[PDB]
Amino acid sequence: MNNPLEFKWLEDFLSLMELGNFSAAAKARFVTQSAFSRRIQALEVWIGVPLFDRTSYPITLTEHGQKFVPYAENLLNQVKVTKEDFAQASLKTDHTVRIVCLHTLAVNLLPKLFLQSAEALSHLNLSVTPSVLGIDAHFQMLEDHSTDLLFTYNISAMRPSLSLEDKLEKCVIHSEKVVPVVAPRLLTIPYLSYSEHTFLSKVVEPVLKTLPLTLKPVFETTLSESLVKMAIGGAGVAWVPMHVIEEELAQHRLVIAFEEQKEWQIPIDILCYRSTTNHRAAVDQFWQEID
Amino acid sequence: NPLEFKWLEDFLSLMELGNFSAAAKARFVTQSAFSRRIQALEVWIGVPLFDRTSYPITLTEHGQKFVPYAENLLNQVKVTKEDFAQASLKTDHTVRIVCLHTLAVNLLPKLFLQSAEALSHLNLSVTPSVLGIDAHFQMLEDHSTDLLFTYNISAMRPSLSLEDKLEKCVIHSEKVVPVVAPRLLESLQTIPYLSYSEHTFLSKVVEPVLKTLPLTLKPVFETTLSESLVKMAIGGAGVAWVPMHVIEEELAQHRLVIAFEEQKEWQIPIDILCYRSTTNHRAAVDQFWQEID
Amino acid sequence: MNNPLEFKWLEDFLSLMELGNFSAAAKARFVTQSAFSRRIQALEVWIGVPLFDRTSYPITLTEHGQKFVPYAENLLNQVKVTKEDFAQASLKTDHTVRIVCLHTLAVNLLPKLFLQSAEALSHLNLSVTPSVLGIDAHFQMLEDHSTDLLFTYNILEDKLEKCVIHSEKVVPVVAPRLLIPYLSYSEHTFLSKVVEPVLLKPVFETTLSESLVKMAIGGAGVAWVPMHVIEEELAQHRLVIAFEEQKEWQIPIDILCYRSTTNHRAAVDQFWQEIDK
Amino acid sequence: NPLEFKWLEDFLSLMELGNFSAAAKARFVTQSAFSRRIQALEVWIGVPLFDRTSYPITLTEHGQKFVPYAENLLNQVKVTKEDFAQASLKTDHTVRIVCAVNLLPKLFLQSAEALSHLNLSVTPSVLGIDAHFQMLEDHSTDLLFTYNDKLEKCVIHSEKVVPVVAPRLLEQTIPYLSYSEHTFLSKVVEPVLKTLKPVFETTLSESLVKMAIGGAGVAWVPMHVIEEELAQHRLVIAFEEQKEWQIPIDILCYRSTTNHRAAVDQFWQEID
Ligand SMILES: [Br-]
Ligand SMILES: [Br-]
Ligand SMILES: [Br-]
Ligand SMILES: [Br-]
Ligand SMILES: [Br-]
Ligand SMILES: [Br-]
Ligand SMILES: [Br-]
Ligand SMILES: [Br-]
Ligand SMILES: [Br-]
Repeated sequence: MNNPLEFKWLEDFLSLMELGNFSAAAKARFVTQSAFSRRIQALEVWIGVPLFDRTSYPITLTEHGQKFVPYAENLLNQVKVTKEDFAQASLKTDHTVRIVCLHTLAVNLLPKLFLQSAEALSHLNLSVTPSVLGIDAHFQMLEDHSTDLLFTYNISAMRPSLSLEDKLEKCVIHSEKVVPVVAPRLLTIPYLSYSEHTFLSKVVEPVLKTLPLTLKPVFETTLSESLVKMAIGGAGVAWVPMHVIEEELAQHRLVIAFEEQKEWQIPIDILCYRSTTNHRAAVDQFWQEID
Repeated sequence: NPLEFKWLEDFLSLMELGNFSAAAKARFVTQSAFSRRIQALEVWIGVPLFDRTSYPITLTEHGQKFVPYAENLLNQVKVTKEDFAQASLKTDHTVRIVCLHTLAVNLLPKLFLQSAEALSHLNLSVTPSVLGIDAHFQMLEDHSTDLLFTYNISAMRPSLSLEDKLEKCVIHSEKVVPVVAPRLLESLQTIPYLSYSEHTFLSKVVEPVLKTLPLTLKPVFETTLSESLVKMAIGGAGVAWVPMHVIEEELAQHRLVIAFEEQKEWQIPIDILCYRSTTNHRAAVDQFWQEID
Repeated sequence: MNNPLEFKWLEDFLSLMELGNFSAAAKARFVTQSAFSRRIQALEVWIGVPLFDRTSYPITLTEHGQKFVPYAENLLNQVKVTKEDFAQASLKTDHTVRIVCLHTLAVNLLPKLFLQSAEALSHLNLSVTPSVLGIDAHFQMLEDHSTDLLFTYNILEDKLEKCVIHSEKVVPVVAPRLLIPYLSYSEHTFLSKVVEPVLLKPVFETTLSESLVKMAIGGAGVAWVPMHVIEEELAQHRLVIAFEEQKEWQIPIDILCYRSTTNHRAAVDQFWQEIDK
Repeated sequence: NPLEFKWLEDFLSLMELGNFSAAAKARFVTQSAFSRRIQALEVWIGVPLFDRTSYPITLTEHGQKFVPYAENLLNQVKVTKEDFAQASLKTDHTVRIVCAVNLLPKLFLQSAEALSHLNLSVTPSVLGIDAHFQMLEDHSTDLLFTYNDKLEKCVIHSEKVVPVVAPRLLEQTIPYLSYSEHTFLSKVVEPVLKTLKPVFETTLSESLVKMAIGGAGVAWVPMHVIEEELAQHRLVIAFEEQKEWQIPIDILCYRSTTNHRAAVDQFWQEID
């Protein structure tokens, strides 16, 4: 089960039909002339007959290519209509702003931002979900406009893929440190860690061999807010972003470990991304406020 | 001649950072070896990918066409690894726990802390997950995870029975209550409503009861995260229906008040379950399970 | 070209829809459990909204999932109609046997075979298309019935009947006056992949065995070529095999015919039984 | 540890041949090297891919799931290389030629002493007229051979497409040996011809030549393809007195006027 139709071939066929020239069509499809010739060939293998005569000038349709024209458009339009009909299903209303961020930004940063701008945003219905699908999946949704903004850290692992950068705008929301914290009682030490897969594990783990203490891992999760609850409860040392523990540091239920050894801290920037082509007014009024 | 897999990330890394030195550090090799890798990649592909005489370094026309090839291969290699990855157990005193994101911050740590000296000797690994209950039941069966915490499941349609495979116990019974910031209490007309996304358990529990009500709730804000509703409600953005266990501290600090105290039947009952595999007898899992009952 | 719809997601959708269990849908789709779950997510990301209700056991459709059902069916149906409306579009007459082979075989083997059987084959028309496509493309066209027979070299398959036509060696040959300049197959060609690992100053490189031979007959250097191509020249001593005593430099090959088990047109089976021997 | 792509071909060889000695030979490594590679791939993917509990070796269930992944990954490497491949310039004196079997050898040998030091890469080609002419000015090819704007051109020779038959044939409708529908020579012959009975079809002149030598019918072929078969009385020209059913055609060579390679120019000065 692996000779499937690839829809890209349908556009390749339409482009060569219209332009009559392998070099021009490849350019219009953003691929090398060889990539493009191979794709047309793969289409012809799949449909089973040659669609183009290469011995005429310019390239023309065969008898079979003529017959195939309505089949190519028919499918291409069905995919388009499918994409368009469901593009609006994400939108409750045209004044709702769809937002994806790290869980700890969904609980600490985003409400603080709306609440501070509550009057200037009072007409907007924010819809806030945490990042859970994988960084590339969420950026694809941003580019497709099924998501309006994306709040991330400026870590390497949360960068948008290189092919996508040109299509996105980003602004900095503020700067921060990831710092180690414990409850007042302090001295081997119980370690409260990020699961090795998630984004913050890669920021913190290199810093940790510089550490002089042996670390007794007793709890790992993916969410900073979970580590914070255990650090409060006296369970170990965790690395957490500062603007997760503001009042906790004030109430002295937590305190920074080796406070004046700033190189066991990691500076990070909170980023907000949008698609340059997403011109929905509700999204624009929101972006104007936090930027 | 063999294409070398790490040339691809080598390529991506030098395309992003503008320079060899930074790219070589990002890839944890000598400035030296990085150069040699980039050169082997260019020899192999047959054309220059990088215009090296530009500062910062840019891609050639070829390098620009090369971008999707490197990403697809990288992605297809990673996808090959993840599709075949097996269940893992780090240490034999690690308890593997799966649940929704919300439960992972306001239920499990409280549970864990309340049994510290009993559970202190175990290693707890909590991976929140938006995969379905069907996915998590399957993980219990595969012993790829040990415990699942969840809100009770009303079946959409008749389903195969489970107690030949899974055991279930009740962690907590409580209510989902409407809360509001104290300043807003006397204004309670048309009320701003801080609601759950339609594809959460709590929406499917709250909205049925909410339609049966003489309120005019205008949705001003939507989320999957109970903890976000709570922040919004503290700031007076409107009324939220939230589980009691998420607001224990806010109610004690008088930063939130239950609204419509008089109408107890506007508080929606809810159970939090812990599921386990019947064929899984690890003493770490039993020590954990025997403590929550 | 960033984010294509992938046809197979449509079948993944319908299969999870009807079975309501990730593990069972995955088995039905012949993929691993985590590959299926990943593919389902790719479909939901692409469309932009969840199609399956994740709080439910068994899994059931969201309202968006319910809405999406005709879209998926109609796409799949259209792809199927496209394939149907073009099946056997290449088949001109019904007494036509469509043949694909390598260039080397289209001149040195196939004409010799039809003549050898001219009167058992007189009622047929043969279209011989020498082809450069991968063997996998040729196998797929056999399954689709886009061609009828495949002749090739050698050293899915439950729908493909094969048969050995001739066993042979690729041997180094040279004009007698010589006792080293190299006449080679271009990188991509099949015999290239065959000869080189078993292996000289390059002087001439092409795809076609018969170009090598003319150059070899002309004293231009040494070429490796299948034996059947050079039977006359060996007889007439226009070529001799080089280091003939040392079978080390000679590569055995096999000349194969494949047909699809699902193609039962008379004209093909007739051709085949004269071929099988 | 990183994936090595030669493992994927190692996997497919063992799957096809079902035996370690045979699989190692087909991959040109020692049996022990082949073994260490198979084990390294099984460690990398994390599950056993081969069922060693019998002979021939078969695939595990996961091994059978892994098959499409090996093929896909290997296809994508191969496409990556081909989509960028170009300009096979092994020597300062390599001549990359695009075009026709009998032509190039005859021409090389006709002046081998003058082109001793060169080496030729000849390639049979069916992309566009446009595409190939661009490649000449892209300097990705040095020479373009073809039948009949800053491109010098050269008459190889002007010859004639003629109909040929085995002498054994005295004769009315006739078995007709034709070029396939979408080839250049079809566009030259079928217009002139407009009773023939289709009997055999292909794209290759040399293939039609052998059918005609066996007497299977009449074919039109360029004479530079049959100069020897005529001299050997194996084919004659049909309808000799019908001198107007022979299509006159030219053979041309093209080179870019900015492609200033000495080897290219040396070849070109022998050709004209
Ligand atoms: Br298909
Ligand atoms: Br085709
Ligand atoms: Br994520
Ligand atoms: Br987080
Ligand atoms: Br673990
Ligand atoms: Br929920
Ligand atoms: Br083949
Ligand atoms: Br070959
Ligand atoms: Br890897």
